[PDB]
Amino acid sequence: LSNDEVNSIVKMKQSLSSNTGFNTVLKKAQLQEELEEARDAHDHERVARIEAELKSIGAES
Amino acid sequence: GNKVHIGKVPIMLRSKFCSLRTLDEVDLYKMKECPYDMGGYFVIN
Amino acid sequence: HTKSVYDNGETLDISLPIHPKSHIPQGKQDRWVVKLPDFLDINAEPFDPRPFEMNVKTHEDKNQELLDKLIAVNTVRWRYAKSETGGIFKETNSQIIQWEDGTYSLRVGSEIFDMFTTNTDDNYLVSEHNEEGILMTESTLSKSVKLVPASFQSTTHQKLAKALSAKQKKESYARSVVTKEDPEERQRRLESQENERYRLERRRKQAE
Amino acid sequence: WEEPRLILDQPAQHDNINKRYEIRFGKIYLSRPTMTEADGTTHAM
Repeated sequence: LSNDEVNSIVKMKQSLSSNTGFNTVLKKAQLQEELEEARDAHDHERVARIEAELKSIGAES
Repeated sequence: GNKVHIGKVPIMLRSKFCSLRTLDEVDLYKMKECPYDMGGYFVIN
Repeated sequence: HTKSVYDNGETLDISLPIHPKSHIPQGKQDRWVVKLPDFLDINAEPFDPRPFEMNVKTHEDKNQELLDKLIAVNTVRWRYAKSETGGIFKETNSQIIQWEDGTYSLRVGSEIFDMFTTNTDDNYLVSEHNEEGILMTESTLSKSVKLVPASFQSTTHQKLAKALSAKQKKESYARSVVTKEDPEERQRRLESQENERYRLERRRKQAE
Repeated sequence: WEEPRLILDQPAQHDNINKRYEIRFGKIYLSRPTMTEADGTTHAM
């Protein structure tokens, strides 16, 4: 397989990916980074949506 | 004239711009990071 | 004996226009120079309630808004007061209070600011006559006076402390952003285009 | 911002045309640490 084919297969399985702890942690980190970016831009509307999404994704055990 | 890239600054671990400042206790284990690690150092090469 | 340098005797017949004074000092031509603090302001204009209410400004910055509110409420003002007999009188909101110890205090409303006086010699007040380019003296500035808040519990001091304490708390200049692609991609693609047009230009010049 | 201006000027006579070319430095934008692989994909590190 080529590198591009590997990336395509990984994206396909990510679309198929229901949940994975490593991927959930990565998604939460990316969401936190996006939230701080929105905070620095004084966007009070996006930050509410990002906070709601973070609350929904979180609550681990 | 817009955001031109001038370089990359190394990030001190557990500082405000580190990825481990968030992530709580549970996710710190999934990332293979010791919760007893205190940060305060850089990772070069 | 340092002999006088000027002996020509040349004289100017300049006549200066002088206006009558609304008041005249008694017993001594003495005045006190007072430095104006940041929390105290002077509004020489007569107080106009409607423009003042219509021109109140609201800002997101809490520190600036609080400072503006404090300086506005502490500003020395005056207005025309209609007397009960139908006449008009000048009415002010500021007074000077002398205590039993002899110290002086500037009062605006319920706020009291103490005065600290330091004697100054060879300090005078003059009136400028720009059209004739000469300076006419007015009186002597014997004492320099500083205005100080009376106590910690004074509302002006507490507001100043709050404003200055929260002013230095806000400090964040760098703004975060999310990188979606390689930061070096622009440089390499533009270098490729520049090399391409270099080759084309070299070919054109060799063909020109 | 210690040195916020780079200035070049040129009194072109080649018609006196004094052209000044000046570039100013603006805000600083920082990001979370990121890894850019050889293939081209970039991801959080």
